[PDB]
Amino acid sequence: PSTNKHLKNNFNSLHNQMRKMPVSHFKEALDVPDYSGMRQSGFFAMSQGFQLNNHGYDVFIHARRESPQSQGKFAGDKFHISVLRDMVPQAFQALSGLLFSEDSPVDKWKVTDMEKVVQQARVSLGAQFTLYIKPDQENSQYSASFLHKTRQFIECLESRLSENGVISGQCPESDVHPENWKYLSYRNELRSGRDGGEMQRQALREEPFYRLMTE
Repeated sequence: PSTNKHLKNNFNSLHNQMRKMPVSHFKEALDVPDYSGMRQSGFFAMSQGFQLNNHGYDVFIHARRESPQSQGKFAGDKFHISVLRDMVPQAFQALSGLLFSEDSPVDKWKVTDMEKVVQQARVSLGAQFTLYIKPDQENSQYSASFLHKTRQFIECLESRLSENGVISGQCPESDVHPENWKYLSYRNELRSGRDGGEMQRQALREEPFYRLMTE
């Protein structure tokens, strides 16, 4: 009895429902900070419903909707966004409207503060954004409409980045992604074994959430 068990037993149903739904529209927000502003969130800041902070003891600027739209418990699903290091600020600004959108299915996310990490380290080369996904229903099961909304959202991020000519960064070796995702990648540590490497990625690819997001 769990989020994943539900996805497995309703695998085809969810996919069939999703593929029949109309394109989702996300009203992008304009009153959002630019990357420098984001880095200046300090102890506390707020932009269109999202609480922000960049504590000195961390290297990420966290964003969390005060009013969470998903009522389920986090089941490990998350996405990373990888862009060329020198383009993090450009990528942030390009995605800011969607990331702060009243329509975004993502209640919580964070972006790396490039000034706090070593240029040579992998944290600077990719996965500069992290989007946390959690089941929308109180019983912690994903609804077809939410899955569709989440996939449409992620694909919207992909198109915005490509349209802005943003160059892809280096995807983490721990994540997986299909050929058509140039910036997005998926990961779920809740079930990523202890083997890592190829074995870990193959396990992720069989995850029903990932397959519903890509097939």
